[PDB]
Amino acid sequence: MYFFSVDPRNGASKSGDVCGSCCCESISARPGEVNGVMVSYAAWSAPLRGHGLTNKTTFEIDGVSVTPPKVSNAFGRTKVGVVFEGTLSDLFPNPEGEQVEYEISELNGPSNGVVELGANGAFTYTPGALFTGVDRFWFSINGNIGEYVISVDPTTSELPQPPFTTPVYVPAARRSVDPRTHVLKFVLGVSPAAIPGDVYRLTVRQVAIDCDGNEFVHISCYDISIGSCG
Amino acid sequence: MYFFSVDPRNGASKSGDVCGSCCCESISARPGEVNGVMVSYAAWSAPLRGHGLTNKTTFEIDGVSVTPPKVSNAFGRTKVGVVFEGTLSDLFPNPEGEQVEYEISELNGPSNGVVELGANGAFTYTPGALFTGVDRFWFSINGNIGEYVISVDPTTSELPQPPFTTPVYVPAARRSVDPRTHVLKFVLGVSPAAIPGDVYRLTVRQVAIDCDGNEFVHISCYDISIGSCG
Amino acid sequence: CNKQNGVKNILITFTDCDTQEVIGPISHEQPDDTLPTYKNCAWTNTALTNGYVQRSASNATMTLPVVRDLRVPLAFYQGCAQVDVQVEKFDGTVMTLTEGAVVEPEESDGRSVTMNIVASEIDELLPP
Amino acid sequence: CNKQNGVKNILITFTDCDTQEVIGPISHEQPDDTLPTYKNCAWTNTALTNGYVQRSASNATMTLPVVRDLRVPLAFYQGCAQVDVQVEKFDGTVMTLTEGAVVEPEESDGRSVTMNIVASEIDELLPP
Amino acid sequence: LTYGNRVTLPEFAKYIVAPAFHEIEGRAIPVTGVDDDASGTQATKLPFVLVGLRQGDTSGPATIAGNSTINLRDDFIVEFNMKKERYRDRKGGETPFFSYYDYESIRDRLFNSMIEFSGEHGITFEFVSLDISTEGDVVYIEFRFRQNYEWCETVREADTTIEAGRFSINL
Amino acid sequence: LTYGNRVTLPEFAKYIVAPAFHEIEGRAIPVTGVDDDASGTQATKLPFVLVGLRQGDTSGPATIAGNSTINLRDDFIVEFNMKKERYRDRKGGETPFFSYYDYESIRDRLFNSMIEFSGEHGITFEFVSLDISTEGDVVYIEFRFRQNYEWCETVREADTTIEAGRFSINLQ
Amino acid sequence: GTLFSEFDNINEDIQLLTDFEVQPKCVGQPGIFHLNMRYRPPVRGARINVNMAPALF
Repeated sequence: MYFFSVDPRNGASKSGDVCGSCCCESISARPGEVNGVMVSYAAWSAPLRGHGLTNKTTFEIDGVSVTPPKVSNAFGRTKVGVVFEGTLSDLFPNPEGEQVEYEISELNGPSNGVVELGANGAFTYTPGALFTGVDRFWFSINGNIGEYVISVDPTTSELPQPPFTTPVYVPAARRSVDPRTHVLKFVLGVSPAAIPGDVYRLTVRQVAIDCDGNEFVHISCYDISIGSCG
Repeated sequence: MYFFSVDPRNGASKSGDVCGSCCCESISARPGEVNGVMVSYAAWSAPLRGHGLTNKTTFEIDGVSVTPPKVSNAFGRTKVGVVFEGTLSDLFPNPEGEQVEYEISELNGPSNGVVELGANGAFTYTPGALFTGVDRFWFSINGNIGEYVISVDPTTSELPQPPFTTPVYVPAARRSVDPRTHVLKFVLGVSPAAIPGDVYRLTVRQVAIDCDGNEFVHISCYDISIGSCG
Repeated sequence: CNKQNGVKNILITFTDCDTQEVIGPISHEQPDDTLPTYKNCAWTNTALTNGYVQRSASNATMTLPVVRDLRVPLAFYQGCAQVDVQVEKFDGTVMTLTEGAVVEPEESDGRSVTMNIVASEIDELLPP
Repeated sequence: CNKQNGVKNILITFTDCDTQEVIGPISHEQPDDTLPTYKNCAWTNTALTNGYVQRSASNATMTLPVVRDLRVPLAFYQGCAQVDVQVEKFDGTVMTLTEGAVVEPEESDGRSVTMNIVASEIDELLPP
Repeated sequence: LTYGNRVTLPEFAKYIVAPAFHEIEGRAIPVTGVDDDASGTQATKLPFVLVGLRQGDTSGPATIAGNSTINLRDDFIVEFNMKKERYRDRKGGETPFFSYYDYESIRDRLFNSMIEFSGEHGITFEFVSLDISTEGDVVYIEFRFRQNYEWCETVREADTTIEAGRFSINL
Repeated sequence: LTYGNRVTLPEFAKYIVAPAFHEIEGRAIPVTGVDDDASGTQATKLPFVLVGLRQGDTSGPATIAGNSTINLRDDFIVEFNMKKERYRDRKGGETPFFSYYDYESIRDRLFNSMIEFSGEHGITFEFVSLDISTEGDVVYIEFRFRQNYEWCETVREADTTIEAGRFSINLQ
Repeated sequence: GTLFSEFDNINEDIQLLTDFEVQPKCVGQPGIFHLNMRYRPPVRGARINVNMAPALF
């Protein structure tokens, strides 16, 4: 669990501005992990004697070094109870001539089904009986990692399309704030397809509140460094 | 929270730092932040035995550096419930030839509606149903930050025009004075359209009151240095 | 005011002058009530005649008694190891010393040594 | 301050009389309490009979003990390079000697040399 | 706290003794003399601890001259009143009231509280002696501490004048 | 045993006196004070040995400062309650109750046990004084020992943080 | 002397602004001991403007 103490935006910080520094904080992450981050706004919100923070936090993800992926992702659809078939060769546009070692990691496999990988870029997915939702599984074509999404329908018409989860993301609703101790908690999820060495930037906009209901904004920045083996 | 002590002008005996004439106090601020400042006139008003301070203050913000903006701001009008459309291409007069990366930051999106940015400088603003007021959103054309204000009317006639909020501002009525401890509190807001590196000047005029109801005026100055971690 | 005289923390760092291996910084404990002594000025004076004085160069010294730590060999206290010491009193003062050299070793008994450190300069931090 | 007999700065500039290379002006430090000693009058005297004196020509001498700087070779102090020396006392006096030559070198141990410099003339500055 | 270089009894009893043993519900009573009354100071329920000054004395130089580092030494004592509890051993066995009582845990954790306080504020005390003695069903555990300090002139007032302009007649 | 550089009185009684003289059936009693109650400690059947703290004291420096080698000294006394036994010679004679009583054997055996315990564990006591006094037909032999040790702060807890990190800056 | 010039007031320039207090025992992460020091490079030689005044006896 990461723990950060926020700039109090008082004065001493960065000798006023003379210094400046304020280089965004560091967050080391590993592809596949799902960690938790806490930030203590006390040093900034304690002098502002009022009703602490509010549940109006905002996040943003932008990549400063991305290394676009080699293998593309894919989406498929099927009904409940009926077995699904698919190929795994048309997802790897190879510029050079080489061999394709298809693989499905047992760690990041499906959740409500079973997949049998074919001998030549094929796969058979039997979904879990008496189930209707979405399913994902992560393939490793020649080392390059990608995800395959399957939508099982409740046999009636159709299910919508999920948004193909990003390398780094923050869960939709898993954030919280304790107005008693001025602490904001959230989760940081790293997809198994994030390439080591890439660097993303996360900016957090948190709003406090005075004694009468007005607002006080604060913005902070962190660099998520996608590294391998820790 | 910035906390400043006033020059009491008791004897005006304040050994200048020889070299270092600046008498205005420095205040660092970041684009988007909304911070709070407290100034303690206790050093100046306590010898003046009377009824302390009064809320009849005054402020002024004269700039020093400007760095004029590249993108202009824009204004639009629409009725209640009806979807609004707009462009974003005539708001950036470019001297040179390059491409135009239209972008709407998620941190400074709308407040009572949704904005779908088109493919090339077009956007559709759908305001929230059962609502009549003003709304703002800050676009980022080629890195340059500008604002768009929309006015939704309650279908009857028309709504007036807001004053296109400035780079550095002090809210209308969010200030206060505590005559028990001689403390003035006010808010410092920096719009996201502020350019890093600029310098503004805020001059404050605070009036204390004697035992019989006369006035004692005091004037102070602060240098707001807009710094930015990007 | 002047809070009680006395020592609070004593830090020592040993560096063997042969293999250049470093140990510490380790703490220590006073063996009795006496306190370390100091001399900061690197220029002693000598009484000339008629009020004048000869200002020559000299070394900043420091005398410090400590209880031997049962994991550091006694030789490291007797002057076979370059030492860096730091003392902090109750009133807030701190005295730091780098590249010290234990000079004039005195016979000890194995549990309480009195080191006569000599260094180029001792630095203070007069309390707030 | 006034009334302090002692040296404050010692500048030495070495020039090799073989390769014409220059090194300095490098500062040095006194090795002990002895001060550099001087003789400015370039004319020695000899006691004749009945108040007379034989005024002959002679040199300006200087005796200077300094700690060898671990970057300049020892040979430069033993009389193998032309030296330019400049001293300053605490009372303001500063004595300059250019293009001197170390005469009659003495044995050294490698850390403290005593140079007997001979030169044509030494100038004094006589603090105001 | 008052007296930056010292700790008056009440402060001792409420900050060093209280956060120690929780079996005394904060009944660390500051008294004038530990034997000022034995008929009144034996009503508070068991257990409880008293704190009282024995005698105030000096530590060398003590003259009162405005600048002589007036040194002082306050000798106080801390008396535990702990209820002895006999051990029953079904078979008609018991432990008499004169059996040994473990004061060691008491001394240990009292010293620990004193050490933590000294580390928190830089104030140290001297241990002098420990006596125990019982009576009926009560054991008296008596520590005698002694505290050195320097008394500060408080007057610390404003100056007589402020100098400047003098006068001169060099006739 | 607790307190690696020390002993508490129960340990003293059960480790140095009990393995010693066997005619006391393991009756080595630790008390608060050897004279706190003479009506109760005169009931146990003879012979029995009492051990009680006389006074807790210092041995030089004792200031409580987290690092000053807090030195301590506890004075305790060991009293033998032994039964004097007169001798009869058949011819109609007896030995008075005030006759000499061989304590030297007792001191000898007590000291041998103490030496053995020290050599086993490296903890030694100081002998101070020996007093013998009789009453009725019981002789009281009171040894007054003294033991020096250093009090080991116990808190020995964890420590705030663990440092790491860095960061610098060269402002104007 | 070599790396920088003589500090005018060493107890103001140097400042080891820490944050440890904030850090609660319910987490282990140490290491925010930022340090901010001033800088004045060693003064050097520059214009030595001279003013000669010829004359005679």
